[PDB]
Amino acid sequence: QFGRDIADTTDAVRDPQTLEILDITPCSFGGVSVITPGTNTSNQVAVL
Amino acid sequence: PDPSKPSKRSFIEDLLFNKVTKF
Ligand SMILES: *[C@@H]1O[C@H](CO)[C@@H](O)[C@H](O)[C@H]1NC(C)=O
Ligand SMILES: *[C@@H]1O[C@H](CO)[C@@H](O)[C@H](O)[C@H]1NC(C)=O
Repeated sequence: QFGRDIADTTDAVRDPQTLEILDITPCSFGGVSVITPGTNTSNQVAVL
Repeated sequence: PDPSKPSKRSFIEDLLFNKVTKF
């Protein structure tokens, strides 16, 4: 009924009403970095 | 360096790169 990944998290599931398999891919994420000249020069920043 | 490659590496360097290999 359920599949699992190395972390024991759910990898895929079988839909309980219609028996098809759905992959579960966690929603996009990532670190956010701010690129900035010192604030003694400018308050403009770029975001990575 | 070998000018014919997509990355100008030498013959020997290519050999080295071909030997060393969530949510
Ligand atoms: C869910 O409903 C459908 C009809 O739309 C039926 O064919 C199916 O067997 C039902 N699933 C379960 C698990 O009862
Ligand atoms: C930084 O800003 C101060 C004003 O608060 C100014 O006196 C100082 O000379 C500035 N230094 C540089 C390196 O821009």
